[PDB]
Formats: sequence, structure tokens, C-alpha cells
Amino acid sequence: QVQLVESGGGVVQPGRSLRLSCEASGFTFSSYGIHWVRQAPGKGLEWVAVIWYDGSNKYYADSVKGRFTISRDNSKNTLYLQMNSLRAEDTAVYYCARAGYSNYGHYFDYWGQGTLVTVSSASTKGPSVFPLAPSSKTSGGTAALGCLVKDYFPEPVTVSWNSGALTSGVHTFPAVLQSSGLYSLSSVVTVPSSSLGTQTYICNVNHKPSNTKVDKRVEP
Amino acid sequence: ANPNANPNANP
Amino acid sequence: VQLXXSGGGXVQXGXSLXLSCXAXXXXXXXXXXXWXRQXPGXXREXVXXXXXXXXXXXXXDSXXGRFTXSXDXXXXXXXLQXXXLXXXDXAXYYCXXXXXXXXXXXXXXWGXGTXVTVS
Amino acid sequence: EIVLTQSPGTLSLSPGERATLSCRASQSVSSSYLAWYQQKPGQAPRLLIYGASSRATGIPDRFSGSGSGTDFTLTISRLEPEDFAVYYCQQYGSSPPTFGQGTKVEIKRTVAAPSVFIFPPSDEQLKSGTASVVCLLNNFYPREAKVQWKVDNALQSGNSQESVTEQDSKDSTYSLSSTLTLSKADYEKHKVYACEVTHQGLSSPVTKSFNRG
Repeated sequence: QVQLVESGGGVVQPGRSLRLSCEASGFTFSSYGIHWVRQAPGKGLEWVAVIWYDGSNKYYADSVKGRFTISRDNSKNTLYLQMNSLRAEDTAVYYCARAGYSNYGHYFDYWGQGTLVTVSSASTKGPSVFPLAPSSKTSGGTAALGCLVKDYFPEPVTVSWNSGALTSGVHTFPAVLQSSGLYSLSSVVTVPSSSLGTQTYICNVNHKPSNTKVDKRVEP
Repeated sequence: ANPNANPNANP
Repeated sequence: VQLXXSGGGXVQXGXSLXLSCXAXXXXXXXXXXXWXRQXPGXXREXVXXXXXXXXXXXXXDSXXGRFTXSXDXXXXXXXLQXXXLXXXDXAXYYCXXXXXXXXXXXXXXWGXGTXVTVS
Repeated sequence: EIVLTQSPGTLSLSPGERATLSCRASQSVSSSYLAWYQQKPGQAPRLLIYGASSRATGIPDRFSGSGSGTDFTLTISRLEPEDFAVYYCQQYGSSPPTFGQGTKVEIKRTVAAPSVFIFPPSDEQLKSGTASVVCLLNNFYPREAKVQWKVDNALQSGNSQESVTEQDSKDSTYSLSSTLTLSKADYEKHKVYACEVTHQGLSSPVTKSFNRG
């Protein structure tokens, strides 16, 4: 059971610093070198740093050289990554990965869950919920309605329908980062058109960071 | 001091 | 850019057919070629599409396993092999060219269609 | 610095079919040191093949690695439902380890045309100074689709964002939402708002529209 657990992620302003942690277990931590690998939103994987098993050598990637510092503590089975003068392109999910068996080379045989580092100047803001009213009345077979969760930061929001009773046909889209720096998504659901004038449709939006709860009624 | 060397013990 | 179907006719349930869609005015090797059909009174249903060689073929739910679409880029022609025909397949079968190289289904040019009747 | 190119971009296959992914390096990878990773949306990557051909611990036999020099190949003999994900190839024969852009293997199903819905901006949002017009494409396959906005029959560009769901776990479909963001001033200058959708499973473009007011 080789597991690596990351921590320390969160929101950080551009230019400021942030310290990540990686607590290991299930293997002899002092006999293996550990890496850091990051993955930008929607992009691919990029290697960041590496540290020897004894902490002697520490090599970095050119994108982060002179700004990031990798260190370890074999007594506590913990890896660190001190990130200084953070930039927008540093926003990514950071995984700590164990080094693999090789004569020369860095491949990653065991990864961690990863921690999200968001480099942004936005403040933690609650969402504004607006109804996506259907055009159907009866009109036809299946109508579609939904909620527009707009201008929140950071991720995520959780969206339920009718306090969880309505799950069939619910589509919640991945959030998109707007040009304002805030996130926005939509949650839609398909219902029979014959039930638009009888049933009540309420979307429940919950944003844990800003501790906001919005209940919006969606009516034709 | 090879940057591409394996960073584990005696492999 | 002109399209012309052929190979249609009348066969009874269980028979087989091989429709062909010839093209002129443009080389169709870089474009996807779709097959459609319009039953009596119903909507023009999607049947199958043959994207560029290597990009695979896609079929409608009602025709999966029975129909096969294929290309012949040297002869500028695509085919539709119809197996295990049923009386519900009676329709005029049209072929259309997807003018979008990225497969968004922009059907600019159509053929005049060939009748396939199964009684 | 070795750059890795993966082909194809997206591979559409059915369960039980044979999958072959290509990894092309700009320089020769020394000692055939190429690894393959599997990654599902929202999850961490995991190791499948190391050393171009040696298989990682706990990996099924259907996964197979081959290749040397500049061209490599990952092969899945019989595709299983849990094998549809993004696959990355990584080389470790140079000073900085480098990854490919990733190949996505996608479940292939029969073509389904999108059901198009359009939603006007709510009256509550119109009081804030911005208008959001939402066009909804629901349960379509394949993934390729086009959404063009028309405000008073004028082609809009640069003021819309598209979000797409992952391939649904039940019916292997996609859903897409195009959101046109306008200011209250620009929104009240025009009347006809419409999104025109084209899909390979639609004989004609489907257009939904409304008049402001």
C-alpha cells in the first residue's frame, strides 16, 4: 500500500509564496527519491523538481529554476516544495511522485492524489444563481430547464435539484474560467413538458469557500 | 552530479 | 461538386444491396461522406458516415450491425453495404459530403437519391 | 530537450477492439526508456509500462509496449470498459523528463443528434448590467459539433464560451453549452437571438431563437 498524500494547496496571489507538503507511508521513504509533477488546467503533465533519497542533490525544471526549492525530512516521512514568486502559469494540480527503478532516468511509478494550487488575484466570492427558464408550456415531449451559477471563486460549487430528490437527467457542466478571473457553470435538467405547470423545480447551489447557500426557483 | 541519474539508493 | 447515387431498387426482406455514391467536381478523399434516408413522410434520418481513412465509421442506432459504409478514394466513391434488410428500410437514400474537414457535419452538397423499396 | 508527439489525437473504438497508440520522439530515447501513463478525468496518472516494454506491477496482460529509438507503440489487445481514458507517454533518457500531449481513447457508440435548447437571460440578471444567453446541446455523439451565435442575424465571435461534459457513463453521450455574454447596453440594441447547431448526425442545421421581450 504505497500512498503519497499531498497538502498545502490553496489560493495564492501572483508574486507571493506557498509551501506544499507530501507525507509518505507504506514504503521505506529514505531509500527512494521523490519528484514533483504538475498539470495545468486542461493541459498535460510537466515535471517540476526532484530530490535524492538522502537529500543531497536537488534538480529542477527550467520553468521553475531559482524560484522553487525542494527539501525532505526522512525522519517525518515528509516532502516539501517551497514555491516563491508565484506566477499565473504556475496554477496547476501538483502531484508528488516516487522515483522508479532505473539505471538512469526519472519515471514515476506511484503518484499522489494531488493538490490544487491556484495563482489568482481574485477574492473568495459567492455565486449568483439565475434561472434558465424553459420555453415549453403543453408544448411537447421533454423540456429543459436549469440554473446559471455565475461569478464565484474559487472552485467548487455543488448543485443539487429539489434538495436531492431530482437526479434523473441532471447535467452539471465543468466550470469555465471567465475573462474576469471568476468561475461560472450551468446545471441543466430535462423533464417532461407535461409537468412544467404542476411540479416545482428548485436548484440548490452550495459554495463552501465563501460559505454561501442559494436556493433558486426555476419557473416558466 | 548527473541531473539525469537515478535518485534512489544502490539501484 | 456533384453527387450521384446508384444501386437502389426493390428487394424482399432478407435480401442485400450495395449502394454507391459517385462524386465529381472535387476530390472527396479529405472529406467525410454521410448516408441519409427519408422514409415516407418521416424525417431525413442519419444512416452512416465514412470519415477520412483511419478516422473510422459511425452508424445510426437503427442500422448498427447490419449496414457497412466504405470509401474508395481512388475512384472518388463511397459505398453502403446493406445486409439483413427489413421492410422498414424502405426510403430514398441520399449521400452528402461534409464540407468541414473537422467533422462538424456541414452538408453543402447532396445527391438526388436512389429509391430502395422492400415489400 | 526531447519532444514527444502522440497520435492520433482522439481514438474512437468499441469495447473488445484492438487499440494502438503511437509516441514519436524528436531525438533517440536512450536505452528505450519510455513510460506510459493512464489518467481518467479528475484522477491521478498511474504507471502502466516502463522501459518501453516492461509492464508495471498490477497491470493486466492486454497492455503491451514496444518500440525503440524514435517510434514507440502502446497496444491494448482487447479494450475493456475501464480502459477508456487519456494515455501519456514519457521519456526519461534526457536531463528533463518530458511528456507527450496525450492520446484519448473514447467509447464508440451509435450516432446521436443533439437536442438544442436556448435560454434567454433572466430578468434578475438583466438588472445587474450583463446578459447571458445559453445555448444547450444535449446528449450527442460524436463529439465534433459547431455552435454559431447570431444576434440580429449577425455572426458573433469572441464573446462566447463553450463547456462540454465528459462522456456520460450510462449512454456514452456528450453535452455542450454555449454561453454568449453581452452587456445590458448591447443586449437591448437587438431583438433576434439565435444559435445555429451543425452536427454530423443532423441533415440540416438546427436553429433555436427568441425575440427579446
